[PDB]
Amino acid sequence: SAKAISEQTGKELLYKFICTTSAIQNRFKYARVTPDTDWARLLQDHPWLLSQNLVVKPDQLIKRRGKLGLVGVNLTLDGVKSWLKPRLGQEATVGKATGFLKNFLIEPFVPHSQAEEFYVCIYATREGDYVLFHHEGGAQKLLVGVDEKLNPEDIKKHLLVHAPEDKKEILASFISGLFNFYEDLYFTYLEINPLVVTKDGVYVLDLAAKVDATADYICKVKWGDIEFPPPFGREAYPEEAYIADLDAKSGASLKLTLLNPKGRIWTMVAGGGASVVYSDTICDLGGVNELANYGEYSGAPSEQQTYDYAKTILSLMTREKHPDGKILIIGGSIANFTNVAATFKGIVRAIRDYQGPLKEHEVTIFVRRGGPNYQEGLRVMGEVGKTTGIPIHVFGTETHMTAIVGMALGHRPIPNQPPTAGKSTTLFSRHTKAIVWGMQTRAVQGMLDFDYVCSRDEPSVAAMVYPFTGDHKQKFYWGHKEILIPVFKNMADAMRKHPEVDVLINFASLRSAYDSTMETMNYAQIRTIAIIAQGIPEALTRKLIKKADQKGVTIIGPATVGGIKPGCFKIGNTGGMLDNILASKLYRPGSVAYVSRSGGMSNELNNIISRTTDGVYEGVAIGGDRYPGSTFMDHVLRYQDTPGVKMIVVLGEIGGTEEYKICRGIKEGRLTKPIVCWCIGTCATMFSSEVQFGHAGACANQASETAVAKNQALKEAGVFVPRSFDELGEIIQSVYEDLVANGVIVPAQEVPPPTVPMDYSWARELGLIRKPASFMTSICDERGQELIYAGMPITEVFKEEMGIGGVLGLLWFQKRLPKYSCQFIEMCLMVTADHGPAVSGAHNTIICARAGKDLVSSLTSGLLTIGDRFGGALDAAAKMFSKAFDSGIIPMEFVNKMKKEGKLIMGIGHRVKSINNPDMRVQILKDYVRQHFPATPLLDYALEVEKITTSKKPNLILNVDGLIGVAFVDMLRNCGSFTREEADEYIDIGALNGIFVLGRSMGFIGHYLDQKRLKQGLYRHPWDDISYVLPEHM
Amino acid sequence: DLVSSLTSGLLTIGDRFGGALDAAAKMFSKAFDSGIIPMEFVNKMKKEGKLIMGIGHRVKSINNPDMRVQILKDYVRQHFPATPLLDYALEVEKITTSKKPNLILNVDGLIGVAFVDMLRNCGSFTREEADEYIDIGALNGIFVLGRSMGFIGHYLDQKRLKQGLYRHPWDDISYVLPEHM
Amino acid sequence: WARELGLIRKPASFMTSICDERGQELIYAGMPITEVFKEEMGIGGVLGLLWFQKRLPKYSCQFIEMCLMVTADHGPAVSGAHNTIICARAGK
Ligand SMILES: CC(C)(COP(=O)(O)OP(=O)(O)OC[C@H]1O[C@@H](n2cnc3c(N)ncnc32)[C@H](O)[C@@H]1OP(=O)(O)O)[C@@H](O)C(=O)NCCC(=O)NCCS
Ligand SMILES: CC(C)(COP(=O)(O)OP(=O)(O)OC[C@H]1O[C@@H](n2cnc3c(N)ncnc32)[C@H](O)[C@@H]1OP(=O)(O)O)[C@@H](O)C(=O)NCCC(=O)NCCS
Ligand SMILES: Nc1ncnc2c1ncn2[C@@H]1O[C@H](COP(=O)(O)OP(=O)(O)O)[C@@H](O)[C@H]1O
Ligand SMILES: O=C(O)C[C@](O)(CC(=O)OP(=O)(O)O)C(=O)O
Repeated sequence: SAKAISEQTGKELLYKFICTTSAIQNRFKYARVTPDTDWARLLQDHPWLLSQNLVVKPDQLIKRRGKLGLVGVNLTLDGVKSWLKPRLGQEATVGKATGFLKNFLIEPFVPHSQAEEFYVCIYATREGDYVLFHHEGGAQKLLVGVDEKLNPEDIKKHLLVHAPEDKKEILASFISGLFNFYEDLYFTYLEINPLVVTKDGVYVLDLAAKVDATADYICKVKWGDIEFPPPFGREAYPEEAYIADLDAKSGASLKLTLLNPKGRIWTMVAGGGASVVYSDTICDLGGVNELANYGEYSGAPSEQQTYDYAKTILSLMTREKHPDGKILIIGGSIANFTNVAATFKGIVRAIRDYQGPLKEHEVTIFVRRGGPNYQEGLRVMGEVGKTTGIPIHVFGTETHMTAIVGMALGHRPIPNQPPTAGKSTTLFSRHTKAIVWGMQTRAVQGMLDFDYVCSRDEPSVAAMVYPFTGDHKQKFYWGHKEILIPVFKNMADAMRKHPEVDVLINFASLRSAYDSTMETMNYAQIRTIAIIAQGIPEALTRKLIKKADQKGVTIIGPATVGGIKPGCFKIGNTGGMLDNILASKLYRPGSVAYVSRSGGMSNELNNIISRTTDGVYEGVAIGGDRYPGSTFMDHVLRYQDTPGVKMIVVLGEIGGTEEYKICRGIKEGRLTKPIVCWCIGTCATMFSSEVQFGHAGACANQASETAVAKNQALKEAGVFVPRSFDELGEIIQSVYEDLVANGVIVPAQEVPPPTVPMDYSWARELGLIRKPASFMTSICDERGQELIYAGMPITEVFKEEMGIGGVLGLLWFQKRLPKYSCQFIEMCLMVTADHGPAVSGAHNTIICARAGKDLVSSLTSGLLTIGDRFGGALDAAAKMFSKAFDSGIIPMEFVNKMKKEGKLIMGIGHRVKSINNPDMRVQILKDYVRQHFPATPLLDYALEVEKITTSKKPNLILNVDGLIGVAFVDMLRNCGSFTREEADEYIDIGALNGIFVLGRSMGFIGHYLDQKRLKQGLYRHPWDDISYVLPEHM
Repeated sequence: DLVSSLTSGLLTIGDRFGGALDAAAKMFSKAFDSGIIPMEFVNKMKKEGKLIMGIGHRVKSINNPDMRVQILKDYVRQHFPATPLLDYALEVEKITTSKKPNLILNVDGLIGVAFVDMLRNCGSFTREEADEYIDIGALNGIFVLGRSMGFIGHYLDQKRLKQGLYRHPWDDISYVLPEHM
Repeated sequence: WARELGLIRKPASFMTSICDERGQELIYAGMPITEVFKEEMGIGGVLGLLWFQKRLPKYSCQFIEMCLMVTADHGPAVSGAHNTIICARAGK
């Protein structure tokens, strides 16, 4: 996408980055004025306003300013002060468009003559860069190749035949320095007129330029935050730059151009060729002034990117009211790989967020869309119409594409019945094998679904290349049979192990497709390369075209879906899912072979040919870039030289002289087959100002490149050209019935294709099958916008200031516990955190840590010691004291009961701390429980048991194991969150086992991390500490 | 029992499950210590054929942020005195969201770069001490101690629901045994 | 019922090659369990079937069993046998 930059930006880019041994003069000598500028800011930032004479230029991408009376030559600062008074902020007219003057550029005047003025122009073509020169400014042509350098020896012989001898060396130092500046910053156009080179040096008086805006990832540092001004007649809007910010942050395309904010016809059309066709049809029926915007989205945007694109569009049309009302066209052709379900779910979400002001403006919405998962995309688009009250009319594949334009403008009625309903000739064959570059498993499965339905013997995909993983095998389907396709880290491993592969389908991104395509041209087996990425710079694409011309390799792309040859081979995602393959009967060859620019119209051309003709022989989308790898003529000629092709359908866009070649291909007699062509983009001439479309190559540099003039040229050469795109269907039909009458087309016998089983997830989503869920969970939901802990979102978990004990109640009990119950749980985890290395579990962690094991294994080896004799006294004492308290007996009888059973009371008895020397962990937790808990009946029972057992020995006190056991039970049945059978269940299933384990896991990890820091070696137990009592010989 | 059931799932934690906290902390600190700009770090890891650990979410991309990331990033900016590794990782995140919107800092990569930022910028640790704790696996223990809470909750859930013994279905298993070898 | 008569396809998330049990006989890497015992391979014979999926020769099978007897135990003082004894003495 070549975007024009201002004179100020290009001159600033020249002064910072040119490498000329001749001294460039008047560097940084520019002043920008606005209708909201201060003259004190000019005189303080730039001190040269009074020192020299001055000239003034309107910097709003205006050419021929010196002939329209907008240039003041040789005026003083005081002279240019009153010069801007009737002009800065007033109207103007350059051709047809009209606009204001918010920008003028003030530069010092140069005393020059007509013999001092030169003219340099460097512009890019497909074959290289043309460098121009004219001696009388106010010509010569040199072609520098794609991978060739413009050396200073070459300017003198060719570009300097009429230059004076005393000025040759200073221009050849400048022109060679200008072309390296042209190449480094990725300029596509660079015109300087006039170029005044006096004896003092080189003066750049004017500079009109266009840079390749897709090369922003290469030249981000050197450009800075470059701004692209709109053409004259249209202003810039902040919501236009919001969509342009979303475009540059992904491989998907998101374009928006606001033609008229007061227009009643708003478009949200999917596809950069579909939106052109919708804009042609709206402008065809007299809606040019009411066409509010041109905008497209393609490249499979996400639900969030489509929501951000839709909610920008919805916010633009709800700012001013219209008496007749406003129309939102949500259109598009049948998609190939764009998920219509995720696309429309973003649009439905945006409409529900904006249902208020769309009732105010009487917005009527017409929807026509097909593609992958389009049934529930159109389903939820029909639901949002009735629950919000917005009149939304939904149509699909069966409806014609631009039918809804006539329904919206009031030209055709509403069909209320069908809603909810060295290049080679043979590139592909039935033995064609491909290597797919990247993880596109759905795209590869679409190819293998195509092959089995086309009754192929072998799958198209032989290998896949993904550089970010090791060599493995990916499981796919050969119909109902599971096969494995090998994945390779390196391309050289894939090409060596698969010598039969002749096609590469390159699914690399825009910043990685250049290096992948030049690497695969080092293998002579690959004859066809398909480049899917859109956004590759035009300078890098020309190097792909140049090396493919040397190696004799066909390139389909860039910015294509690929192509389809029914019965033999399809490229990637072309033709959509298998629902669209069988609907369009793309499993058997027909008679039409078509070529097209966009991949969105190729799936529409699949539908148009299928309903009017016996089928498609071979479809190719060449891509929407400025320089495609293979053009229209490279394929229309392969189609002529193919016996299976009977008629050809060509679909082009505005821009380029490629569709002219067909006329000079037909007039010479090379093409003898009936050709039905149509060039889209007839509304750009009928617009006010120049509009650059979603395609990079959809720019009309000349009046010859316009789609109206190209359609007139093909009409003169005997090509069947309809009046518009909606009349393409019966012109293709009327040619087809003409060749059946002549008998050169005979329709074949229809054979039913081999059907495949339906996908499980696709059958489960729309409810034909039921499959039992083998798992049931209640503690955490993660398949949503937010992580949910037992019905509570993760932001509300942190907002309400619950801690680790708060989320422990959510994960383990699924309850909102009170803040004392949460804080008691955390205090239980700190007192059970560690108890030294001498205990049995901490011993086992240290041995496993000293044996060189990881954190997980060392934790585990000691954590598995926890059980009955180590760490079970919390759960044992809780079960012991609750059983005595529930089966209500006095504490004196409980002590006597357990004595006669020969069992010690669990949770009673310390080794050293007895009485008047209490356990401090017990005294911390007992003080908390008495102050904060509302009622502690089991604690008061256990303290009376403790009073009895300290009458026997002073040591027999409540442990920290028995305190936690009787107070955790007291926390469960006396906090209000739990019933009695619920609190008894959690003790029964082992919640207090988990309290010790989660607490003691902290100290065991700390014991692991301690032994790694101390760097302790492998432990062997001493032999003198082991008593060997082995048998004699048994 | 609780101990065996915790353990059988806790031992899955390692490199592919639960290792992205420790992997991203080692990954971003190595780039920041051997001082290179975040643009060069993204280009360095692309040519080595390795994805950046702690970068990239499945569903939450941009203008729909991860809420666990937004809770912890707001805490770290307000309370930490200096976060040089977080600011490095956020500039790496600015570059990777220019490629796909999904390539944001995970909750694995946020915790990894902010735990390192907590160690060397709280005053308790020296630089060789803070680098040792990351080297011996302190962030492995942070995931393991955290995820042990939910695994015990997953154990206690299945005991309450009284779920029977699980056998995997035979139709979900692809038997590719040899012929007679 | 829909999977049996072939209207849907659902991808198998697991792949195995060492044992087939969904038949009339248990199969160890293509070899039935009766032929395992008929041909007098031992524990080292079924180790070659389960771990390598191969018919190993009788010296290779018998060498595997001899490796398991010499690595069977090396006293209680080693680090692993220490940890087993601690966990056994803790009532596990
Ligand atoms: C070509 C296409 C399919 C693949 O691109 P994508 O899905 O956007 O991106 P990828 O999966 O290649 O990854 C994008 C980048 O993210 C990087 N990335 C992914 N995960 C990462 C991680 N965890 N850490 C760091 N980087 C990561 C990848 O390395 C890749 O880097 P690179 O672009 O510098 O090589 C996509 O661009 C597309 O859909 N294009 C539109 C198709 C089209 O133009 N058709 C038009 C005619 S119909
Ligand atoms: C006789 C003697 C050696 C043993 O008594 P002791 O050590 O005090 O107590 P014991 O170890 O028997 O245990 C005391 C009680 O605590 C109980 N007990 C111990 N652990 C317990 C636990 N975890 N839970 C509940 N009860 C427990 C025991 O069951 C015992 O109960 P009982 O007395 O009702 O049977 C001791 O009394 C003593 O030293 N006497 C002095 C010797 C003497 O008199 N000599 C004088 C002349 S030189
Ligand atoms: N820096 C300058 N110094 C002196 N004269 C200038 C300067 N810039 C432009 N002019 C005058 O403006 C006239 C036309 O300006 P320009 O914008 O270069 O071409 P046009 O407006 O015809 O496209 C020329 O005749 C030239 O004399
Ligand atoms: O969304 C759509 O219908 C078109 C598209 O997304 C991409 C596309 O073709 O854009 P283009 O027409 O500019 O080449 C697809 O899925 O093929």
